[PDB]
Amino acid sequence: GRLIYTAGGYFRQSLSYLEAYNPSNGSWLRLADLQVPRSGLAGCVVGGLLYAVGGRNNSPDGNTDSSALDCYNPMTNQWSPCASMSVPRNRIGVGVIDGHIYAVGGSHGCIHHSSVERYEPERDEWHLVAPMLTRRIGVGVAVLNRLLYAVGGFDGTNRLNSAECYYPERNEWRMITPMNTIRSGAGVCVLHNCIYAAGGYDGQDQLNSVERYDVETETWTFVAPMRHHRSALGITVHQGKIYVLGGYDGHTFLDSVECYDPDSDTWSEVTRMTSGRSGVGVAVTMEPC
Ligand SMILES: O=C(O)c1cnn(-c2ccccc2)c1C1CC1
Repeated sequence: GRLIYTAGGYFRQSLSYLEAYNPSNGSWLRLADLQVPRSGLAGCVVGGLLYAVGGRNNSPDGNTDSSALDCYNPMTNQWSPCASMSVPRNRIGVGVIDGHIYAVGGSHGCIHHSSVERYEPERDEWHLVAPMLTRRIGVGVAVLNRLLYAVGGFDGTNRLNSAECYYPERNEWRMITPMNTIRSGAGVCVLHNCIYAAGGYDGQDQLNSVERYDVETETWTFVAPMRHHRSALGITVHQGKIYVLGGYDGHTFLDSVECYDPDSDTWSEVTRMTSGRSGVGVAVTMEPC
């Protein structure tokens, strides 16, 4: 697409912001608020529509985990409700395969989900699939070669360096090589043939380290670290580069947006969000009207 969309997030309370960043010219646009404030959600794009999935409304009025799926049409600049998931999923991960959205893990109160469900836009309907082998909240999710990966997170008792892979034609989950680092609330994405895991929380510290999984060799290798330690960051890929957005560094809710160039193995700061925040959902699609 053309723009990096950031939805929701958290600073003092859950937020309703939708804003879109244009890497070509450095500009930010403020777009139509989410109907319901939510942090800990995930964003993804199917057929040019942007989707916001799950999360939680942390508010003075109270705290409500979200089963919601909402859809934003850049042409109209309007949000519409879509079918809700079977269960609320705060701190969810999502991935898209063959036009279908997979919702993975997340929490509902003290329940840490291993369950997974799949949305079909053509029918506006969700169906459960096989659960992960591990309960995971704050899980990173990415798709590569039409396989779905769940990376890290928190199972209820321990933060995790473990990861696993879902094979749709077999409806089966299998463990892959674990990361070299425990990461909960990291940013996970795909670039070229590798699954990237940036930042997160290892139980004691927010991380600036980044590592990547080569599906051919099944090994994790560290690359250059981010300039800022971050957990609960947003992440996405745009024209061959990874962008990380916001997060919490142990002291400040970050407005920093960093960009990773894999040919030079360097990060640089490319812009700042209009306000520091963590727990955003991020995806890339066309510019609005
Ligand atoms: O502390 C954890 O283990 C954990 C689990 N999920 N998330 C999270 C993930 C996304 C958004 C907000 C929070 C966290 C904290 C960010 C570290």
